[PDB]
Amino acid sequence: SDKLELLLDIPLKVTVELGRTRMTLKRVLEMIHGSIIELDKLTGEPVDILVNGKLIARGEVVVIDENFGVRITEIVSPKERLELL
Repeated sequence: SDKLELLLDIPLKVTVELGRTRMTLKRVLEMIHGSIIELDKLTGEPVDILVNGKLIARGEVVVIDENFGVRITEIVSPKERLELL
């Protein structure tokens, strides 16, 4: 297709994230330079790789020289990949 081109083809937005947490809005307002917030992911376990807010993989952090990288260690198959968009 001439329009499916446009798509199988757009920059998607991949986010790799450390942890999450909830937080009373009060608490969020009190935070200063230097507060230590504690996430809920354990040191040992792999980090989340979500595309368009929807989680599709998990991996370990690497460093490609200058930048953080990620080596994928578990992925969902190319179906729910699509199904999660």
